[PDB]
Amino acid sequence: MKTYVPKQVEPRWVLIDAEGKTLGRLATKIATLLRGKHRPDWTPNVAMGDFVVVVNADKIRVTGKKLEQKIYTRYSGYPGGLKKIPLEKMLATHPERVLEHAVKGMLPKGPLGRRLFKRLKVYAGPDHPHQAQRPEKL
Amino acid sequence: MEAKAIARYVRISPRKVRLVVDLIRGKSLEEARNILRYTNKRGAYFVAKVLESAAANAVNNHDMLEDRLYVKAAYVDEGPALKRVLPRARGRADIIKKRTSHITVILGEKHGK
Amino acid sequence: TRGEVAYSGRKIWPQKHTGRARHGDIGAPIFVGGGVVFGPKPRDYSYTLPKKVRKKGLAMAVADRAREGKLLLVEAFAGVNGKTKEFLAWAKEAGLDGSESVLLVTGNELVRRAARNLPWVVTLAPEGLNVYDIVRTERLVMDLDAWEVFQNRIG
Amino acid sequence: PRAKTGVVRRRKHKKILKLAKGYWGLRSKSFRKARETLFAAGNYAYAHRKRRKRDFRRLWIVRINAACRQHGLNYSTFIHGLKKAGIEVDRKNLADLAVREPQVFAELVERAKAAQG
Amino acid sequence: AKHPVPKKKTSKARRDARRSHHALTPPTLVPCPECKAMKPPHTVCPECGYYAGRKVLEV
Amino acid sequence: MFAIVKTGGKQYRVEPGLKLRVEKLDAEPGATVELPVLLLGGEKTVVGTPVVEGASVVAEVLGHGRGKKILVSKFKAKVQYRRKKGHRQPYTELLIKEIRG
RNA sequence: GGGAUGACCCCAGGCGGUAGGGGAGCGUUCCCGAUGCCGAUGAAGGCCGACCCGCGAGGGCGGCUGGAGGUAAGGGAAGUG
RNA sequence: GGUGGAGCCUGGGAGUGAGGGCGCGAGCGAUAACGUCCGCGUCCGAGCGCGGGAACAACCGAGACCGCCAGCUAAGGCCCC
RNA sequence: CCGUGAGGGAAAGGUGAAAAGAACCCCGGGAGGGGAGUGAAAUAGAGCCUGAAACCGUGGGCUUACAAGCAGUCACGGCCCCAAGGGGUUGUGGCGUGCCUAUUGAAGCAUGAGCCGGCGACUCACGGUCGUGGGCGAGCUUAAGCCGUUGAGGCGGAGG
Ligand SMILES: [Mg+2]
Ligand SMILES: [Mg+2]
Ligand SMILES: [Mg+2]
Ligand SMILES: [Mg+2]
Ligand SMILES: [Mg+2]
Ligand SMILES: [Mg+2]
Ligand SMILES: [Mg+2]
Ligand SMILES: [Mg+2]
Ligand SMILES: [Mg+2]
Ligand SMILES: [Mg+2]
Ligand SMILES: [Mg+2]
Ligand SMILES: [Mg+2]
Ligand SMILES: [Mg+2]
Ligand SMILES: [Mg+2]
Ligand SMILES: [Mg+2]
Ligand SMILES: [Mg+2]
Ligand SMILES: [Mg+2]
Ligand SMILES: [Mg+2]
Ligand SMILES: [Mg+2]
Ligand SMILES: [Mg+2]
Ligand SMILES: [Mg+2]
Ligand SMILES: [Mg+2]
Ligand SMILES: [Mg+2]
Ligand SMILES: [Mg+2]
Ligand SMILES: [Mg+2]
Ligand SMILES: [Mg+2]
Ligand SMILES: [Mg+2]
Ligand SMILES: [Mg+2]
Ligand SMILES: [Mg+2]
Ligand SMILES: [Mg+2]
Ligand SMILES: [Mg+2]
Ligand SMILES: [Mg+2]
Ligand SMILES: [Mg+2]
Ligand SMILES: [Mg+2]
Ligand SMILES: [Mg+2]
Ligand SMILES: [Mg+2]
Ligand SMILES: [Mg+2]
Ligand SMILES: [Mg+2]
Ligand SMILES: [Mg+2]
Ligand SMILES: [Mg+2]
Ligand SMILES: [Mg+2]
Ligand SMILES: [Mg+2]
Ligand SMILES: [Mg+2]
Ligand SMILES: [Mg+2]
Ligand SMILES: [Mg+2]
Ligand SMILES: [Mg+2]
Ligand SMILES: [Mg+2]
Ligand SMILES: [Mg+2]
Ligand SMILES: [Mg+2]
Ligand SMILES: [Mg+2]
Ligand SMILES: [Mg+2]
Ligand SMILES: [Mg+2]
Ligand SMILES: [Mg+2]
Ligand SMILES: [Mg+2]
Ligand SMILES: [Mg+2]
Ligand SMILES: [Mg+2]
Ligand SMILES: [Mg+2]
Ligand SMILES: [Mg+2]
Ligand SMILES: [Mg+2]
Ligand SMILES: [Mg+2]
Ligand SMILES: [Mg+2]
Ligand SMILES: [Mg+2]
Repeated sequence: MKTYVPKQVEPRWVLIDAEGKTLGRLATKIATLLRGKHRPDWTPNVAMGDFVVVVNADKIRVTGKKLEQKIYTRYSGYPGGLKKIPLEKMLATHPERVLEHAVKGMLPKGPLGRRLFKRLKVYAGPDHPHQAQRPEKL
Repeated sequence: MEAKAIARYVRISPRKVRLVVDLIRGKSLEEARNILRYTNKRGAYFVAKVLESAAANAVNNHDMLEDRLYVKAAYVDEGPALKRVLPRARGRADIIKKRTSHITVILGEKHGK
Repeated sequence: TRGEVAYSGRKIWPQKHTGRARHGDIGAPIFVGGGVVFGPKPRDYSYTLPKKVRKKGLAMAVADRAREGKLLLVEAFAGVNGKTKEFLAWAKEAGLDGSESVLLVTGNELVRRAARNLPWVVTLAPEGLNVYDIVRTERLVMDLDAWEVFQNRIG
Repeated sequence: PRAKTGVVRRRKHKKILKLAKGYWGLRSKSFRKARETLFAAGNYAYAHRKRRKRDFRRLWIVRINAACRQHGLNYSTFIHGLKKAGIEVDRKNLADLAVREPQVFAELVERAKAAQG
Repeated sequence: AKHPVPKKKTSKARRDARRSHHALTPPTLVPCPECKAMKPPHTVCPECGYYAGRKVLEV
Repeated sequence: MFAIVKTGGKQYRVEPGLKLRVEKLDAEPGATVELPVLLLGGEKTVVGTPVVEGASVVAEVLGHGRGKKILVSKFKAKVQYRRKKGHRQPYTELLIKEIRG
């Protein structure tokens, strides 16, 4: 038995300009960045690593045809409604959320997963009214 | 020094006395006795008797100066349950339990000014 | 048992629309007043051990004593009258000082009386020799008219 | 001879309780509900002691795969490079070099990509 | 005996959590502007009552 | 100095002075030197070599106060009508102080 | 198999388990051992213990509580878990 | 050839005689059933204890004495979970 | 106590050596206390020795009000106790379908179990069949009974 652990290191406030990247293919870079799966200090129960700020949303291009194909059903309201949202509507009103819903499936499910999702600060970019602090990892 | 008080077998169910003695646990005496003087419960009679008896056993026994004292700890416990019968329909005859209580209000001084 | 106890034999619950368990009489052994299931019944424990095993046992019981050196064959007890004064004065000159217990096998009841009553003598009749009373004491002292009956008793 | 149970059953049930101080409710105040979670607790002690040895593999592999990406290759090339160097070093319990004293790992990546590059 | 019955024993946790709001409220007491006993408010309690109040035994 | 040693089947990172439980050896007494297998050098100016086959030409020195301690174990399995409580493994350790590289 | 017996010492295998079969044991009550040995300089019992020994069953030791009985090694009979 | 918890015999103790899935060969059924009845297996039964199969007795991998913060692997995977 | 009745039919022991079983105060209507006193001991104070557990409280430590769970376990981390190493907590992660019975199969939405404490179920008599420790061994062997004891056993060959 030995002792390995990290300590509370000052965070990494990475920016991700996302003008070009397809979501998902981007978002599994983002989730692997959000957990500390890239620094070798990684204990899996501390939520270390990056506070990723992905900006420059919609014109997140998506793959071949997902114009009214990719359905964001998620909200069961509660009596008769599984209410469906295609990606055109998702990028139209509060675009801002196709990345949030892309990383909220690639993060884990426990309270550390929920804490880790609060690190990801999606905006519709540029000028994320948030920052002066950007190791813009691309 | 903390004057004990215990009034045993006082014949009132102990949850109903816990509800009034929680109200006086930790309070000063001139405050708490007149909390109990208008607390609308049955507990606030037996606890009033045992609070007055505790203040008297602080004065006349342990010389503990009636003004400068509060209720250090205060707790009731279940005593020997008087198990009566309450007859029901169809001869069922359930066992009603007159529970009894053991009331304690130990009283200690706050600090000499 | 279940049957011998002084309870009744009435089915104490009518078994069907009561809701509780199905039970026979209170004398059933699972009830707390009930009988016992398999408790002991008064039996004779004694059994015929073979007579050759008894005789070989009483041979080897004194063979152990003679193999150690804790056997003695006196005849003239100087202690007449059964006085324990006389017996202890006899034992002082005999060599049974009292720290080691002795089986005393005499056909003289007026020294069986003397040695009946000590913390270290098991008094014994000359006919009542037996391996348990041999072994439970550390010495053995017997008369010539007890050794003769023992020698003719065993082969 | 009637042999009462008496002292024996209390000495067994306090043993189960002393072994089970800590669980929730009647789960650890109940001397027949604490066998039911000392059986399953000892069973999890078994399966998780055998799972700790692979949990720590699947931790050290992550620390190596995150520290070798810092040196510009992936772990699957790294261990192939190590086993073609011919080693019994770094031996994922010794994914400590990759965390602290990092220049030893910064030379091990060189001896990896050299031996398979 | 019948139709609505507890499926399980409520443990110490849910019982002693349902007995949270049954903590009794302490009564309100104000100090009686004639002499300093703690009447409840709006109450002609046994000192004097209000000013010129209805008396127990006093002048 | 820095050192890494395989002994008893596992591999430990060792300093100038530290060692704990080491999976009990075949070296009985207290004052007992021992020559294990160094692995990768130690990052000074003189050393720093990761070594093929573990064939580090120098060993370590491992004095030891050997003795098993009993460990709070109760290593019990259970399937069902089955209760095999009875395996507790105190698992004989060995207590090394190491000297040099 | 090694054994200059002390059969401890190693060697090749094996070692999931229900019904079951078989072998070791630990405990409780009682008895022999006991007219003995412990015990108010505290018995059985109770509460603890992070100690000790035992794979475990359990056994010791220590601390209080208890205020008077307990019973060794080896054995025996069970109203034995 | 085969030293294996192989065999053969005698004696003691059994349990079991409600099985099931899958594969293959068929019957009955409808070239239906997680159907039913067999034969050869296998596996669960008692191995779901473990890995994969998202979960899942019998599908795929594999027979769990115990430990280790060591290693190589099978089915399966290698973007994240 | 139930039953009209025949009948059924309970529970319920232990103060201490001695009642010396608490004079006298103080609170309270009293009960009950607190002093004082007794006594070695009064958490031995009266349906009173020990007085466990379930249960119910009070005080303290840790912990929880964005969390998800057969309630654990492993791993780290945080914090008060001991300062080597520990136990107590549990924040996060990983992993986890209760026990018994009956089952082809149970977490099972099959059965039983509110919890705790006690009582509770392979014995025994006489025969038989195999084994084993013994004795004797082509011999073996007592039964009832008789005689004697102190928790002495011999004699008894009818018979098997
Ligand atoms: Mg930060
Ligand atoms: Mg900033
Ligand atoms: Mg009614
Ligand atoms: Mg009868
Ligand atoms: Mg009768
Ligand atoms: Mg009848
Ligand atoms: Mg019912
Ligand atoms: Mg009775
Ligand atoms: Mg009886
Ligand atoms: Mg009774
Ligand atoms: Mg005598
Ligand atoms: Mg019993
Ligand atoms: Mg492994
Ligand atoms: Mg209705
Ligand atoms: Mg409750
Ligand atoms: Mg409350
Ligand atoms: Mg030790
Ligand atoms: Mg086995
Ligand atoms: Mg005994
Ligand atoms: Mg003595
Ligand atoms: Mg006893
Ligand atoms: Mg004791
Ligand atoms: Mg002790
Ligand atoms: Mg003994
Ligand atoms: Mg019994
Ligand atoms: Mg029994
Ligand atoms: Mg049949
Ligand atoms: Mg059949
Ligand atoms: Mg079959
Ligand atoms: Mg079928
Ligand atoms: Mg088949
Ligand atoms: Mg077919
Ligand atoms: Mg079919
Ligand atoms: Mg069928
Ligand atoms: Mg099979
Ligand atoms: Mg199998
Ligand atoms: Mg499985
Ligand atoms: Mg699986
Ligand atoms: Mg195996
Ligand atoms: Mg490897
Ligand atoms: Mg590999
Ligand atoms: Mg492969
Ligand atoms: Mg009548
Ligand atoms: Mg007396
Ligand atoms: Mg009085
Ligand atoms: Mg009492
Ligand atoms: Mg008492
Ligand atoms: Mg509390
Ligand atoms: Mg949320
Ligand atoms: Mg919170
Ligand atoms: Mg979960
Ligand atoms: Mg957890
Ligand atoms: Mg799982
Ligand atoms: Mg299960
Ligand atoms: Mg079956
Ligand atoms: Mg069925
Ligand atoms: Mg159920
Ligand atoms: Mg259910
Ligand atoms: Mg049912
Ligand atoms: Mg049924
Ligand atoms: Mg013979
Ligand atoms: Mg005669």
